[PDB]
Amino acid sequence: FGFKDIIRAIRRIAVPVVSTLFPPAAPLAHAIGEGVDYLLGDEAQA
Repeated sequence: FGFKDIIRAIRRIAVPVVSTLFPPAAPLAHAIGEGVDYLLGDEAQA
């Protein structure tokens, strides 16, 4: 172990950097966080 362990730490410390530096790792979550609502109904629950 060692390198893969440091890489894991980097993968956990760069989580925010990756989401902000990688253009694909951000808007896609949007389609899953809001796209589902858009298809389910943006009227929330009432």
